[PDB]
Amino acid sequence: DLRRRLKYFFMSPCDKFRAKGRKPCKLMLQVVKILVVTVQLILFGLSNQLVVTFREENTIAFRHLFLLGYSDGSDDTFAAYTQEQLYQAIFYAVDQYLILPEISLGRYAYVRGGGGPWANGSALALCQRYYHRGHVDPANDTFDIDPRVVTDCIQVDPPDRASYKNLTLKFHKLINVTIHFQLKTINLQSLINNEIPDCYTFSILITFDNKAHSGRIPIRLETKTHIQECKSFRLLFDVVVILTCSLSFLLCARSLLRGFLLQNEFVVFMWRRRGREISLWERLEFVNGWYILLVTSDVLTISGTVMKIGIEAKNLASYDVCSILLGTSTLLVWVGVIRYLTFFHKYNILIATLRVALPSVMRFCCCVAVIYLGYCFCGWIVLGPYHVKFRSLSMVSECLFSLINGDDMFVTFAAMQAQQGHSSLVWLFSQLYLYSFISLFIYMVLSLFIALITGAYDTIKHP
Amino acid sequence: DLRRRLKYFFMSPCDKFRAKGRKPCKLMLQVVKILVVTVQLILFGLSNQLVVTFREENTIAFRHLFLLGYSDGSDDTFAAYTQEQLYQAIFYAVDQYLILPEISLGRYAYVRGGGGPWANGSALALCQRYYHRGHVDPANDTFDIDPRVVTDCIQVDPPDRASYKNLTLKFHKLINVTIHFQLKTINLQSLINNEIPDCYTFSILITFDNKAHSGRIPIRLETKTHIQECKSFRLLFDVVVILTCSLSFLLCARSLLRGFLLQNEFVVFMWRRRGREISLWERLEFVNGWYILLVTSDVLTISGTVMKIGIEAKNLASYDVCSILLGTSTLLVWVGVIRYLTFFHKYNILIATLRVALPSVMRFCCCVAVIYLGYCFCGWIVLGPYHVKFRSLSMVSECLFSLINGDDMFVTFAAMQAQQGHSSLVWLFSQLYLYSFISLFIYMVLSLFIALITGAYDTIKHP
Amino acid sequence: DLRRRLKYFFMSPCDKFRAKGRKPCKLMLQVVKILVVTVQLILFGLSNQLVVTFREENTIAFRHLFLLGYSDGSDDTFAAYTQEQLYQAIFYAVDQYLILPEISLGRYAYVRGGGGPWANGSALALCQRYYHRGHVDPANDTFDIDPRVVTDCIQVDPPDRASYKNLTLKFHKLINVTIHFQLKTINLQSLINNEIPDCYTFSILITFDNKAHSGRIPIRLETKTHIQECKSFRLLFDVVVILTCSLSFLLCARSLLRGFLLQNEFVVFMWRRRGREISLWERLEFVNGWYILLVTSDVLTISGTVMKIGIEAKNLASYDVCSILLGTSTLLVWVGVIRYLTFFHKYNILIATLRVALPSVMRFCCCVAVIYLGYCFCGWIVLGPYHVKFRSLSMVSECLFSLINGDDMFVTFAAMQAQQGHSSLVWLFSQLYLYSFISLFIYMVLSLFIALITGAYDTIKHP
Amino acid sequence: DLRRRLKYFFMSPCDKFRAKGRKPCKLMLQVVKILVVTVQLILFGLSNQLVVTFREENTIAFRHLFLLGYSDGSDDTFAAYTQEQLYQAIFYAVDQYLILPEISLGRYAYVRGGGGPWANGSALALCQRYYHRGHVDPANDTFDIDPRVVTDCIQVDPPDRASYKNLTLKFHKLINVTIHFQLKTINLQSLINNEIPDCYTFSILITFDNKAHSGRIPIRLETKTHIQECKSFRLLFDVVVILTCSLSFLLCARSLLRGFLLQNEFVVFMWRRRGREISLWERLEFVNGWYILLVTSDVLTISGTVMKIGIEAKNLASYDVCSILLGTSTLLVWVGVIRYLTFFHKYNILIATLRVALPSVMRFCCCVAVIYLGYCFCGWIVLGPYHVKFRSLSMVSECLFSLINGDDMFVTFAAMQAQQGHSSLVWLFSQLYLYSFISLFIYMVLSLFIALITGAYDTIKHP
Ligand SMILES: CCCCCCCC(=O)OC[C@H](COP(=O)(O)O[C@@H]1[C@H](O)[C@H](OP(=O)(O)O)[C@@H](O)[C@H](OP(=O)(O)O)[C@H]1O)OC(=O)CCCCCCC
Ligand SMILES: CCCCCCCC(=O)OC[C@H](COP(=O)(O)O[C@@H]1[C@H](O)[C@H](OP(=O)(O)O)[C@@H](O)[C@H](OP(=O)(O)O)[C@H]1O)OC(=O)CCCCCCC
Ligand SMILES: CCCCCCCC(=O)OC[C@H](COP(=O)(O)O[C@@H]1[C@H](O)[C@H](OP(=O)(O)O)[C@@H](O)[C@H](OP(=O)(O)O)[C@H]1O)OC(=O)CCCCCCC
Ligand SMILES: CCCCCCCC(=O)OC[C@H](COP(=O)(O)O[C@@H]1[C@H](O)[C@H](OP(=O)(O)O)[C@@H](O)[C@H](OP(=O)(O)O)[C@H]1O)OC(=O)CCCCCCC
Ligand code: NA
Repeated sequence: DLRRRLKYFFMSPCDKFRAKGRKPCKLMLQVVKILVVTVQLILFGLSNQLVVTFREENTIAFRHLFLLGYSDGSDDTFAAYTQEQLYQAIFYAVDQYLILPEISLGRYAYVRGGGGPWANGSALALCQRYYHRGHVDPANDTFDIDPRVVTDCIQVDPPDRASYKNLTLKFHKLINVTIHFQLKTINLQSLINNEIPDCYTFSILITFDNKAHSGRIPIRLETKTHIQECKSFRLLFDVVVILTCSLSFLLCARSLLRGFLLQNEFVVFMWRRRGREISLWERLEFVNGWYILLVTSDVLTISGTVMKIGIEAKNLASYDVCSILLGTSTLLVWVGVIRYLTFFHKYNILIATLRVALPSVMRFCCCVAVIYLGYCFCGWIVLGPYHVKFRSLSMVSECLFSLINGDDMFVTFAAMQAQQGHSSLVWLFSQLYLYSFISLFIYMVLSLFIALITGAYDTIKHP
Repeated sequence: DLRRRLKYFFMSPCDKFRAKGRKPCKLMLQVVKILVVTVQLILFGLSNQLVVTFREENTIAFRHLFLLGYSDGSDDTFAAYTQEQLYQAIFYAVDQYLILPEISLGRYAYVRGGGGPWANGSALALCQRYYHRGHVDPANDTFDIDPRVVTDCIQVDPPDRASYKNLTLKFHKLINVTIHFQLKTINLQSLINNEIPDCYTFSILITFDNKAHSGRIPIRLETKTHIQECKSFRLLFDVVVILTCSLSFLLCARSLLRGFLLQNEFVVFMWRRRGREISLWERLEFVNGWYILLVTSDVLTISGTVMKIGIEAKNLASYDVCSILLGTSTLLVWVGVIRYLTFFHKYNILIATLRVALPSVMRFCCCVAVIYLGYCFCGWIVLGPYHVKFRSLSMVSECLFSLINGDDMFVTFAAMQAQQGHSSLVWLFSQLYLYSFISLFIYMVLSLFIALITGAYDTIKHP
Repeated sequence: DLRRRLKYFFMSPCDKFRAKGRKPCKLMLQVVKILVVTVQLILFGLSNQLVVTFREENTIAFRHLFLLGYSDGSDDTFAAYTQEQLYQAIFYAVDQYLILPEISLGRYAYVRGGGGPWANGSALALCQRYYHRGHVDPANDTFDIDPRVVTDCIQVDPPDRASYKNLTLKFHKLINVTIHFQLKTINLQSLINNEIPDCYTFSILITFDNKAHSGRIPIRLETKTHIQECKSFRLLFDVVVILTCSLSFLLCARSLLRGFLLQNEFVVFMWRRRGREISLWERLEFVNGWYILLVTSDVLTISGTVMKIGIEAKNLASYDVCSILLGTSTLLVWVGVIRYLTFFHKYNILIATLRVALPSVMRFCCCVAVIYLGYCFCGWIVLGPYHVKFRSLSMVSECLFSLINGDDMFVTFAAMQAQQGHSSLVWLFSQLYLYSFISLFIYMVLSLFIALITGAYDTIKHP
Repeated sequence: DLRRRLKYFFMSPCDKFRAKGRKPCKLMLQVVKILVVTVQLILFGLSNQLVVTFREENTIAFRHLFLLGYSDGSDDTFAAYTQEQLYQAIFYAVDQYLILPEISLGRYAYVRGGGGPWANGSALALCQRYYHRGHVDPANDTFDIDPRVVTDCIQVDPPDRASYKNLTLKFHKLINVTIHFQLKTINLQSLINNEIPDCYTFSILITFDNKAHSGRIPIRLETKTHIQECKSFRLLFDVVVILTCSLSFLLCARSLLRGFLLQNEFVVFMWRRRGREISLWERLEFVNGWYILLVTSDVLTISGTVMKIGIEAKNLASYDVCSILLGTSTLLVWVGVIRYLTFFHKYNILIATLRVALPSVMRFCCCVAVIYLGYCFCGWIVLGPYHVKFRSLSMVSECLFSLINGDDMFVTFAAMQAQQGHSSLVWLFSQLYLYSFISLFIYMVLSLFIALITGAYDTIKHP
């Protein structure tokens, strides 16, 4: 019959080694795979840190080089408030760019024609943007305005080894002023540490932003980096990873196929021998959830590794996507180590406890999600005008979530004690709102989560 | 008889659909109502954020424009300490107001006659207030004083496209100096984003406050906003909300009436058939608590929505009350989603667990409230002189409440280690006070809350 | 016999009202007493806040008036590092004192002869203190030194409606420089708010401290206040409190005596009727622990109230002791409200749960106190040189106690990541030290506290 | 037979005192030993604090004396950004060194020939280090470079009671600039407090670090201290400690030997009388784990104390190792006090509860360590570029560990809300990453730890 077949299936790997003495091949390939993807990620991260620090250190210098009166820590507050401050900040940036070779501590080269589209072959583009028609007159509430954006650009060229000073800003109708230029530098560390060619190109954008027309013009400096090569093992290790995961993917895929076949042969044997019905869940047991994790992580590592090879050779620069693919795959393979612990009864007791408590925990989350959401909306609408932590809905969730886990509680209460939301009614509401939310979720909801787990443990211990 | 009537009543909605096949009308109207009030609140909040940011950004600029030597972050500390500092801060504010057109980055218009009652048609009123008779002489402890407040006001008028410099302050008897004026601006974003007429009027009040007569005169700037129109779907959606909640209110009210009638017919059927007694609680079961929530939230949304329509058209400006009405209603409708989960046994187990634990939790709160209050009073009286967190009773409660939830613990201990309350006895007391309070409430009181919930869960699981 | 007597004793007050119909007199006097001592403390605290704020606001002004280059927030860091900085800071303080009338915003009077013992009738005493013999020579490690302190004082007198500039500091042997003077002011708020005579005298002490001889001389300013009267209900309420607590003390004392007598009559009735033995505990049951609390709090309120009357009339100024006496008494009377809840079975279940868990919790505290202490000593000795939070033993306990309650964890880890304790070995140790301590105490010790309480609850529920 | 022997063995000490009336000698020596090692550590720590504060206070002064424009709190940010700033910072340090006698508040002596190896008999060595061949040209990506480090040093000699101003820095190829010199001072406090000879020598190193070649040159000042003697009970107490621990080591070692012998005599008595098998664990019971702790701590105290004697006499200066040896020994002896509590049944219930829960807790830690590690790697790779808390793997673990214990949660969420990781995809990932991690570990993993302990308690209570 097949009971012998279905007996081998659904058996422990240790037992499987006594019947037919099949060598453990997936088990040893999984342990190899955990080691290579983990080392690959560590190598990726170590080199990515070096690039991040170089880009960040240079951007700090640009702020000190080009932003008038700039000090560390005043990035969100850095702003101009008068017409002359705005003029002085703009002229300082351009003035500092023109003497950059003789003042800067880094070796920055002018990138001819780096001012962007607005530049006519110039290396620095000083643009001001305003509406076609402002005609703003608060004196009699008259607002003849044509929202069409008119860009007025000035071309500045670097000295070989001043029209911009004649800049008039249309303050009443102004939208923003931008300074665009590029600077080329060489990452010296690379030429000594790994003898790697690394010519960075920095696209500096200094924005004097008046889109809010609120009398306050924030000033920020931003950089984009283009890493080229100034005119191995890592690649070999990357191919090794792709092979190890590709081999793992096939064997796991093969095992999954065997389950689907065995499931098919069973659905009819019971529908003939007994004519008995089989539900969709009854067939899930033929599905190995761990193997689903393994192939899912194989796909992420191969797909993530392919993009990483492009990044290493200077062709992709899609760090965000590659890092997420490799990070999530690495998380999955380490999680997959739980499967090995399920082969031991003492460890399986704990893992099984979480498995049987998980449906109750998920159900309780839906029950309390609606209470949580109601508080989020209530707090955002009421406390948003007054509380720095309730400004956006996503910020409200982060605040409330931290509160129920006992973090940042007093500062939340202190913010509402400072000016009281400029209202006794609002201050009184914040008291009921925060006291009831924290009391409910910590003393009752959190206590129920403990009970669900303890109940699951009790049943696993005492079947 | 009526057992058939009372059987339909107290039945699940799913069962109700088999008997008489009554369409679920309240159930579908509740789900519609959850969607419209939630979207209405989100729309209210998104637009309220835009107004709040514009008002806040302008107020920051006014502080930089009018407050001498002002820097961000020094709002609570901003103060003058000498006679010449006070003079320089006052003259700077008035001097900056008179050149505002040619220095400011925003477009601010002078509001003629905006100085308030003290102004005689002037746009800026510089007032100093002092007692009628000061005669303060600490040299021989003589205090001839007439507390009557004498307001001395100076009229300043803006330049068309200096008497204030001749200001003498009666320092010995001074109460405060205030500068009042108004500035009119137009929210440009509105004319481009939603083509909405929005002429703001800012009432700026700069206070040099000496009511404490402590040698330190704090300086603050405050603004009041009057949003008018410079010379739709939102309203249609608001009527839709009022109709949806009004329809929900009637049906829920009707259902509530049916319960009261059925309760009346039962009180006498059992008092005739059996002559048996019925207690007040026995009649509560005819009361649907969920329907009480529904009509309560209907009233809040309609009442809140009516005020919101006034705000949208520039007639009310009662944001605080409207936001609380809409916030609390929205919280209630999302909470009301719990009722739907009670129709499923697996979810009902969790909801029922909290319901049966709730009386024990409430009783334990009263038991521990008196211990908590005793600590609050003890800490305020003893540590109030020395600890920044124990200054007021409401502040003490916020500090202690955060402590028992494991927040801001070390800073509380650090404050008392800095100067030790300038007393070994006080420092020693703070140690016993804080160590005993945290140990008692975390290790015993909090552990009891867990036990009450676990006991409630045990009984629901094992009846 | 006496079983009727011992039956009335050990009965509930409600039952006591049916037998002999004795009016509840202590019960109503306790509720009255809770109300009067709580209101008395609130009145004490409200007025104490006003004095504290006035003293603090004046001290801030003195720092701005007399400390060269002083800014808020730099109190612990304020120091001089060169000989000329020290000279400039000293001369600034004296220079500012001599023009105080014409620059200050408060009304400060010179107190003739206020310079202290060092002053010879002068209002300001500028003292420098140095060793008799310094002869410090690090060039050849020679240290001829006579530790006798020689005080060199200079007398400065205020202008009627400069020898100090000729000051030479013996830097090599210097200990400190102090400036002593007094300033008299009148709390104007008092003469308007409560028409109360309040002439403050401020003893200002500015210390330039070189006792560490470390090249850094910290500078601090301190004030002592002497509140006199410049030339009611509160007192009546204070007598009411003393009477209410004195009446409560007698009745509780009387009840306690009745217990001791009844205990005596029982010890021999059982030693005659049965000749049976009675242990010391068996006689404790005749002791009413609540009455012990009541008389203990009566003594604190009367003793605390007596001192408060002296403070109110300007004769004591012992705020610390009075506040502790009134704070601790008030805590006790609110705690005593628990007794009333023990008369109700539902509430008594919770209170009894904590009572029966309390011995196990106390025993577990002794078990874990020795582990806790071992960590405190280990951390102080090892991490004290490197970590700002491990500088003193009391600071270490505050740090560790906050850690196990989930507070200030990341900053503790961050401090050791900054410079790594300037040692890999020390950094590695800090990792094991902190990870093992937090893991042990949160996951095991804290989990046991929950178990002890849950076990106590289980036995109370299921006897 | 031996059952009488094995009966004395494995008996309580109290019982042991009735059989043969053997005086408790180890028990009284352990209590003595706890007292002496604890007092020894406190004495070590108190004196070590004094040295640490003196070294730290002097280093702060050096920063104010030698670092141009230095202010407290700007140690990590202190940096130069232009060629002239770097020149001014270097010349200021050397200029301030040459006038140190007449400006400093401490008594610092020049150490002739203290400039280090680079110095040719000079007291201050100003060195600049650069590559042999820079030839950096970002204009056409040309990088002819010879990484050989060339040190160019300038000799500066102090005035007896300027070639450095002629310094040209090779900015394009520069690695760092260092200033080395030594200053000798005498700890005056020592000559007055303990009449102790203490001549400190400070090796000051000021580094202008350009190894990153990022346009930003951080500036830091570091000191090394050499404490000699300028030309008792503590030592006697140290010998007392060594004797007490040496005596304890022998007796504990003797007792351990008795167990091994008794184990040997038993292995064969049961293998003859019964011929029964004995497993390795069955023989562990003859091992007294407490005695293992005692001898282990004896070794640490003696070894730690020996090094401390060298430090006290000015010969070792290995504070880190000595402090760890004495700290860990002291922790062990206080932990060993648990053994005494195990002799009492009420206390033993608690200690035994933790002992029987410990294997389950350790197993659960391995189960959750792999999930924890997967999150650590995922977060470091993805959030490392964007989040200040995810920069290194050890930092990630500290962040995640604090999160699950409810600390620093909101700031972690806030950092990702600031710039959103400059990517919606990254921001969305951070939401799933943090919400799932905190929810999983707090609501499930932490709840299981409580269950394991409660289950262990239940079995101890109810065998
Ligand atoms: C195009 C697709 C072709 C795929 C063909 C793959 C065929 C193939 O090799 O499987 C046999 C073993 C796999 O070894 P391995 O995966 O370790 O062992 C298998 C598992 O034990 C599986 O149970 P679970 O995984 O627990 O559900 C069991 O049912 C399989 O069939 P059985 O019990 O009747 O024996 C075993 O063969 O092979 C190797 O040991 C690696 C050799 C390199 C494989 C890659 C060669 C390209
Ligand atoms: C001035 C006051 C007049 C109020 C008159 C209202 C009369 C009216 O319509 O109710 C019937 C249904 C309500 O539909 P709906 O509320 O969904 O259904 C009712 C509920 O099931 C109720 O039980 P619970 O709510 O669970 O306690 C049940 O006892 C009612 O009586 P029954 O079992 O004998 O049938 C049902 O009619 O109506 C509509 O489906 C919407 C039509 C628009 C209603 C607004 C018309 C203006
Ligand atoms: C110098 C010392 C003299 C002290 C003399 C005090 C004598 C005195 O009055 O007690 C009777 C009641 C007290 O009233 P009150 O304390 O409320 O009632 C007593 C308690 O119920 C007590 O039980 P517990 O407290 O529960 O242990 C009970 O054993 C006493 O004796 P009994 O059952 O045989 O009746 C009762 O008299 O009195 C007043 O109702 C206030 C009148 C003002 C008392 C102050 C007068 C100066
Ligand atoms: C070179 C090595 C020589 C080591 C020789 C040491 C021999 C020696 O003294 O032990 C006897 C007692 C120890 O006293 P003490 O350690 O308190 O008592 C022992 C313990 O009770 C031990 O049980 P546990 O520790 O519970 O496992 C027990 O089996 C021993 O043998 P017994 O039951 O047959 O009597 C007892 O003698 O001695 C002193 O009371 C201190 C005198 C100073 C010892 C240092 C002298 C240099
Ligand atoms: Na916390």
